[PDB]
Amino acid sequence: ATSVNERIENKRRTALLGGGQRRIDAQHKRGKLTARERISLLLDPGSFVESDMFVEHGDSVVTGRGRINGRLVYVFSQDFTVFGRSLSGAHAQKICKIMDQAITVGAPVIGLNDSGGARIQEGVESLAGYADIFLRNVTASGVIPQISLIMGPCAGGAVYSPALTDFTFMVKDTSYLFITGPDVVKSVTNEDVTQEELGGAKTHTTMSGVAHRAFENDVDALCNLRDFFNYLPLSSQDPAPVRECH
Amino acid sequence: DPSDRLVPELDTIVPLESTKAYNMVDIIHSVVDEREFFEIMPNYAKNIIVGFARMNGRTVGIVGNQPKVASGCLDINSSVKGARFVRFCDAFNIPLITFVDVPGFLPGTAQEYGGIIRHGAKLLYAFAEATVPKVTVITRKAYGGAYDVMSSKHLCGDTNYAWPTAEIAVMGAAEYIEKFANPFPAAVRGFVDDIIQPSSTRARICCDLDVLASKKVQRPWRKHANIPL
Amino acid sequence: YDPNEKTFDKILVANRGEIACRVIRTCKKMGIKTVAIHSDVDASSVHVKMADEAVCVGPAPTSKSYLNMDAIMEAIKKTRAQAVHPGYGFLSENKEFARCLAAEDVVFIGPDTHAIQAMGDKIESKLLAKKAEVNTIPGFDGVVKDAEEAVRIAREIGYPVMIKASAGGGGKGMRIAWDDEETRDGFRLSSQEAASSFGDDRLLIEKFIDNPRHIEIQVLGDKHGNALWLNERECSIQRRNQKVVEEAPSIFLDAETRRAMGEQAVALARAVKYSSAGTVEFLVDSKKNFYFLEMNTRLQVEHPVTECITGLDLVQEMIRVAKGYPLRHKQADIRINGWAVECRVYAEDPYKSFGLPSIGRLSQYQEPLHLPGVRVDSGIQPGSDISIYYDPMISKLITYGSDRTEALKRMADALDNYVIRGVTHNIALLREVIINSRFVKGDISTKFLSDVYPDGFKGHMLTKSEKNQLLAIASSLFVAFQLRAQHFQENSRMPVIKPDIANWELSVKLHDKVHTVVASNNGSVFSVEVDGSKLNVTSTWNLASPLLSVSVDGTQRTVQCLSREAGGNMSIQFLGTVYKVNILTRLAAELNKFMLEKVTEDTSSVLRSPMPGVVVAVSVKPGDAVAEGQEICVIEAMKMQNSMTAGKTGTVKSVHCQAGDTVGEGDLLVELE
Ligand SMILES: Nc1ncnc2c1ncn2[C@@H]1O[C@H](COP(=O)(O)OP(=O)(O)OP(=O)(O)O)[C@@H](O)[C@H]1O
Ligand SMILES: *C(=O)CCCC[C@@H]1SC[C@@H]2NC(=O)N[C@@H]21
Ligand SMILES: [Mg+2]
Repeated sequence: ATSVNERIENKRRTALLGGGQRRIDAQHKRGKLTARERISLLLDPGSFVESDMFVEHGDSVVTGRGRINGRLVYVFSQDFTVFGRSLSGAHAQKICKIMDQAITVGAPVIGLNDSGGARIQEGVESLAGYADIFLRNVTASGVIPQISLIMGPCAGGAVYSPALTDFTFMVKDTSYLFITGPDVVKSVTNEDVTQEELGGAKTHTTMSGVAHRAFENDVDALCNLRDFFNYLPLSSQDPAPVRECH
Repeated sequence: DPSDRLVPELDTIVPLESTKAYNMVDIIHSVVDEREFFEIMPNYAKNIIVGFARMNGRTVGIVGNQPKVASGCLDINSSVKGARFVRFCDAFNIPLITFVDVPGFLPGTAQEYGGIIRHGAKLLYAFAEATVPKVTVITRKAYGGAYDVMSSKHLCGDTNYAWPTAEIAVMGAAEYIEKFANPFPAAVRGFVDDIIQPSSTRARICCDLDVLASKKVQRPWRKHANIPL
Repeated sequence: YDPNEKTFDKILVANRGEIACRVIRTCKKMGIKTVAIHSDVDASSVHVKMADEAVCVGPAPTSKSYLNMDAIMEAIKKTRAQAVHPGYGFLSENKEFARCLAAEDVVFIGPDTHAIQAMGDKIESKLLAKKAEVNTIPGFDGVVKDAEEAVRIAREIGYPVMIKASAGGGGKGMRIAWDDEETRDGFRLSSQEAASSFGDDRLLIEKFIDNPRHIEIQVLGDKHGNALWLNERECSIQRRNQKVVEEAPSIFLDAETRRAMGEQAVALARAVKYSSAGTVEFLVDSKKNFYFLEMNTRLQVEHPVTECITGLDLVQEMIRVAKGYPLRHKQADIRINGWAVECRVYAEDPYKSFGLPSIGRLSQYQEPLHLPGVRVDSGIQPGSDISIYYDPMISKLITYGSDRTEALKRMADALDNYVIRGVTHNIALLREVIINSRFVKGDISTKFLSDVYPDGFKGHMLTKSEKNQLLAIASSLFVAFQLRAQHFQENSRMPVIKPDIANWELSVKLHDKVHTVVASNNGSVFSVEVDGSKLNVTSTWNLASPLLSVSVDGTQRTVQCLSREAGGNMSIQFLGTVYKVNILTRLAAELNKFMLEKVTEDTSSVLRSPMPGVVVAVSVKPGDAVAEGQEICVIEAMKMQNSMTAGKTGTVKSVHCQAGDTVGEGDLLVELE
């Protein structure tokens, strides 16, 4: 008489649908989707295969593999909105393992960065995890394509991971990219600036030269991401893709 | 110049107060052979120091933070200046020695508009790509992603040492400060190989440069990588 | 150093520097626990490290750390120190400190408060000496209130007049005067400066003595009435009325005069009821007529030399006397053994006013402890910094021998083997003094530095043979560096073809002249042709050691290569003096003849702020002449403070960036010339 069968189902329903409807609704009223909704929109229907569903109960990240128009891709999506307190070692370990698998098989990596909910507020292994992620980004540079889509506010050393990737895309009015927050800028430089002015999509697509393109919302961004992914080869060992022409 | 020469003058070179600065060139001169240092770009981006020296007669490249200028903070110019030097040293089998006292990146809207993200990622990539032997010594401070870029946590640094006045804080500043006012949290997680007295620094480095001279690593094949330029 | 004789268990040294180290050493030899007081900046000093336990007492300034009597008393109470040793200076002459120590429970290692008060004031000391039937400097007894009294009393005493300020000391508040108008103006300005600094305002008129010889007598007395005189010491080489070179046995004096001076000093000590170690100073004229001048109621800085010739540890005797034990030596036991000479190595620039205090941090420090017959007293270690709070005295170097010549030779050898890198020292001046012909002969006076260098210190005026030796050594060093530059390890892919050059033809520019040098290498021996003169230089040619020993024509010379540049510039410390030589090849010099001289006025006459920040305080005051490299003000930004130096070499006309001024980057900071 063991309740493991019902415990597994309860854990599955907690991971897939969250603890409650509260913060998923809160994300919806902000005009943004969830990590699993974004993954479902990006990948072919019924092709997502998740990995590490059970690591310290959560993880604020969903990693796995799927197909776009029949071609293999590895994806991770950040879900920091009231789903994780700190970007713990489990987060970076999952990202590192999915990137290692992609390098092993020779498939591209797509990362949806939405580290907005809780930024860090505490962490010493966090910098270690980003150091590991930076090392694996540098190792994969020129071997497999790497795409970053920023769908929320990203701050601190995290912003360096998308910079090392080949292409960077942003979402208008809901995504930010900045090393240091506006409040510290006021405290040190003594100037007034907002998040949109400091690191908004328009700033990084018109002035800084950091991002490559900006899109209206999540659905448009993901559709355009599929369209753009259709162009690229799966690896540097493959020739340029050839489609049928009319 | 004996490779086991002691450098006691470095025992008190770092002031106790973090508000007070010091000269990293003094440390570099004390450590290297015959106190001879060929500095590259001495009058440009003075918050970082790069140059050529010799340890035990072998040519080494030196990268270090300069707390005198801009409190040692990294910015666009220092990032690119260090990055290209590191890339050149790696391309010609020249070992790298790093001295880390960086408190973070320079804030402000000018840095953000100038593309501080790309230029910082340049230094991240330059340190993470090098396959030459690389020895890192933390003197006082290593904060934020600046900790990761300056050869910390396994993307750069074959051997890592911390002086007794060194300390790593992700967000620097009663019970919490005492825990993180020392490199012990780094040592217990294996961030640094050891906590060494400054006087032994040179000797330690020399020994490491003897062991790591035959270092070989393997990476996946590629035509070339994509520099974050 | 017998440990069976029971003494104090805990002694607290209320001083710093080298004297604290010496006291700690002599207490360790006696098996006594030591307590060292220190400030925050001295927490890593040498005496703190060699002490059994240490106590932080206050901040960097001496008025709040080494003079905060309440803090020292609290440290004594919390450490239960039985005895206290003041060394010299600081609180060693403070009546309140001794009174409080004797009041609570503490025994004081030094003279009683009665003797200190009696000899504290110059007028009282002079009148007591006159009552003590000892020869005194002739003058008017009493305090002069107006310059007319000074001139009337100067009518009969003599034309040479000295204005002296009562009490205090340190070579300040004392001046000379010849004319009557000089008498008034000197008296008035001396009164003004005494009011400003001293505060006593008590002035006295003295008959100046020309060519005076400053001779000190070291007296030692217990509490049982015994008194002994430990020979004498000669301290004549002085600048700013402060001694630099001291000599234990007086070559000028003979046995009879020395005995008479010792007896007079013992009589004075008995009259003042002295019960510790002290010194009585005298001025001796040409005709051997000694006159009393001051008595130091503490341990002298130059005490080691009389220790060397007598074999007695003065601090040990002072501790034993403070315990209560009688003196273990008789007047017949005192004897002169050999000869001793001491120099004060200061952190000062000897080229400016025979010494100007300098600041910095010592990158390299190596004492010549392995040489024969040399003793070093220093609280200095590599990494120590010379701040502005304390005396800029690096070390005391003492050499002893069988006679004066051996001691002087050993002292020159020790000075040539002393490595100090990081600050500017006065080793050149000391080595020039000890090898001077007049100093060797012995005809010296307090105006030795005044008349030997009327225009100031210029360096070692090197002769023709010395110049040839220096040029040969520099050329050999240059060729050795060039040859070492060609010693690579085997490549096995592109073998190195070592050039087979036999003769190096060099142009050496020294001072303002240019010499042609032809150098040839035969193993470890260099044959050098300087303007037709042939020399042979041999050495191990270790280019990394700070000291290099070479042999030029059999003469052994120790040189130091301070700096070296790829352009040919080279700084060589030779015979104690630093020379700058530019060495090029013949082709390089011929092509350099075409180079155009560039005027070095530089740019940015107005200094530009390197970073925007507010100024907490300004270290210097406007109107002070400074040069580039001297800190002016401290500017704080990003929670870090930088004490940047002046942008352009010039006198500080006005500090624009005062306190609270948030000056921006690249803006005017201080009005400079
Ligand atoms: N009457 C004098 N005639 C000639 N020279 C004198 C006379 N009085 C003082 N001097 C000179 O001043 C020097 C120092 O004198 P003195 O010991 O009185 O000064 P001080 O500053 O009180 O000394 P200290 O620091 O040892 O207590 C002497 O060595 C001597 O060169
Ligand atoms: C001052 O007001 C506190 C904020 C400054 C923090 C220092 S300075 C800039 C560097 N960036 C960062 O995150 N820490 C460092
Ligand atoms: Mg005196």
